[PDB]
Amino acid sequence: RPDFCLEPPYTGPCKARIIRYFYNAKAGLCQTFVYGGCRAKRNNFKSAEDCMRTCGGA
Amino acid sequence: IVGGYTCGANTVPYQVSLNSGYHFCGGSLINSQWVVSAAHCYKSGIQVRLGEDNINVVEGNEQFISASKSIVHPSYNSNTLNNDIMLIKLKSAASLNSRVASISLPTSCASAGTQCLISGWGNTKSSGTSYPDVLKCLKAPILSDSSCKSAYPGQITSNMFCAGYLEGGKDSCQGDSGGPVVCSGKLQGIVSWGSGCAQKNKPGVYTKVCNYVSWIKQTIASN
Ligand SMILES: [Ca+2]
Repeated sequence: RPDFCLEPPYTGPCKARIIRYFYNAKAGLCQTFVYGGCRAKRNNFKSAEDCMRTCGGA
Repeated sequence: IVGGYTCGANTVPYQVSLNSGYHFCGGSLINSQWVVSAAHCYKSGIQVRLGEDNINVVEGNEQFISASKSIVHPSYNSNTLNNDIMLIKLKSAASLNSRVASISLPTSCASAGTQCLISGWGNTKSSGTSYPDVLKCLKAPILSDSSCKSAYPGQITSNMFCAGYLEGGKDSCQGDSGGPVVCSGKLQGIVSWGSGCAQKNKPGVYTKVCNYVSWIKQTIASN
């Protein structure tokens, strides 16, 4: 549903290659993206299902 | 133009790949059971892969060993990235050969302008996405504290150093985190963070290992 759900995915400054999920409102789905390890924003989920529970509907 | 080069199979025999289903971080073998890595690389279910070159194909020199313990430095700050160091104890001890060997911890801090080798399986493209099969190497010098602090204002603690080229183009990037900066035989740094990768005037930032050497030996010994 929300507003943080509309933000674009944020990798951040750390240099790990960690695959996380973000709600892609234009698609109307949760997609994967490379998360650097640190300073995540709220549109960053460890599984598709936590993504769809939190965001799906935005 | 890709700043670094393919080191060649098994020529950085202390480089490890941390895996949780895929390659997510690197690290360095400091003895037959202990690995050093970054604190932002901490995850559940780490497997350590030793003796890799191509991380996508089994070439017969590998030893895959699960971690038994993962100890993030007690003072890691996840906002400041200060103290970004972790140790991982293997479930069983590796067997050390000539494709699997460990790297010596330093006795002193390297100075500015020391040339080092940075290695990893991380993104080879400054803008873009291109994670290689095989291990990549990068000779970069250490930068002065002064100019690291000018690069990133108000963000560098005593436990950080900068390295690379203010021009840009040659740097470590997503995937490389936790792997080694080896200078004159000794382990000096752990790949850590940056403003992007391989940007003009923003060198990569590394954990300064020379400050942790007491903490490391005493934590390995009492675990
Ligand atoms: Ca392999």
